[PDB]
Amino acid sequence: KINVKQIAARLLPPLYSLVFIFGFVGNMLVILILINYKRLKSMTDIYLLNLAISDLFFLLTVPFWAHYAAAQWDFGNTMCQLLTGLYFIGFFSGIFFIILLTIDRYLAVVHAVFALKARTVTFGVVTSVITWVVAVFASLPNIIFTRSQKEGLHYTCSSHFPYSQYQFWKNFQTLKIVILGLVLPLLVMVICYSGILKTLLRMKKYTCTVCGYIYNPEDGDPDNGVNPGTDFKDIPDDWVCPLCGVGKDQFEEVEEEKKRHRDVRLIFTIMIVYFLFWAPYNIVLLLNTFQEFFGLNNCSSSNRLDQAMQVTETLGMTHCCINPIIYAFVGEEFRNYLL
Ligand SMILES: Cc1nnc(C(C)C)n1[C@@H]1C[C@H]2CC[C@@H](C1)N2CC[C@H](NC(=O)C1CCCC1)c1cccs1
Ligand SMILES: [Zn+2]
Repeated sequence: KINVKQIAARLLPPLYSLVFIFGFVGNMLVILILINYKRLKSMTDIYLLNLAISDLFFLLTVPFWAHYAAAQWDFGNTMCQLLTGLYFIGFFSGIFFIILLTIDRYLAVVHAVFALKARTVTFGVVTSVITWVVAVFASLPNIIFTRSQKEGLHYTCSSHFPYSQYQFWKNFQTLKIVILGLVLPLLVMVICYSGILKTLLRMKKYTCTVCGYIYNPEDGDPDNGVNPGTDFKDIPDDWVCPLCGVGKDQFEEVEEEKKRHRDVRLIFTIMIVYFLFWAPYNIVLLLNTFQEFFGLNNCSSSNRLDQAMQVTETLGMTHCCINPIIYAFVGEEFRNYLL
């Protein structure tokens, strides 16, 4: 193997220090705004706080990985298992809360009348604790294999799998991270945003550019054969404006009025940004462990893919300081609050 450790000792400590500062300040501001300004009045507000905590737990580990890159593992065994633990917990709960935010929006938008009954602060609180328990238990096998050890003269913090079962463990721990961190959020994204997009469209108002008439799907146009609850897009093209009598071509889409519909932009941005930072590691991890059989094992491609894993995971670690920026730009409340 090629020694990149001499290079990593120079590069990673300043990089990890910026990410820690920027990310700690950013996530802390989100937390004080949600508890003090916003005061946690919705189910959404509970999951946002918990997501902000998941980013923080993960962030606290970053100064330790920085020092370990710089020098060696000077924190000991418990610390090695704790920080590896917090890293995995912070990772799993983070994506679990991105999934819970998506499901919350699917309920508010798709099952609106039910959501009034189901979406409460206390149900959001109850589901958060369950999520944390699931995350800790998802991280637990990984914490077991992790330990501090003196290899000759230097102290290391790594996970070591039993030699007689090494391929099995690499195989299994890869599929836990890929199923939970890529596959599971992707099915949640496709299934949920299918329903959300279909509800958003079937409920879109359209205004006539000529007379100003507003077509509302809820009302329809029953005097002209258009039954209430009809997507304007589903109306036959032989239909004309009830006021000025012009065709569908002259109709323009009305900008979203419903706040619950407007909040979709934020929660979808969070998920898409998660995939930009973490889908690269997930694919390289799957390519490394498994695809060696289904691709290449060369001393070149083995060293290339292992370096690719080092890069793609540093990129993912960066994601912990990204959500505050999203809230500052896309987040409507946060925008007016700062204004
Ligand atoms: C050490 C060290 N220096 N920097 C880092 C990253 C922040 C870039 N690291 C560690 C942090 C943790 C602890 C080891 C590894 C690199 N990292 C955990 C990576 C772990 N992926 C796996 O365990 C794979 C290896 C092959 C089978 C599973 C992840 C856990 C959650 C996301 S990634
Ligand atoms: Zn008209």
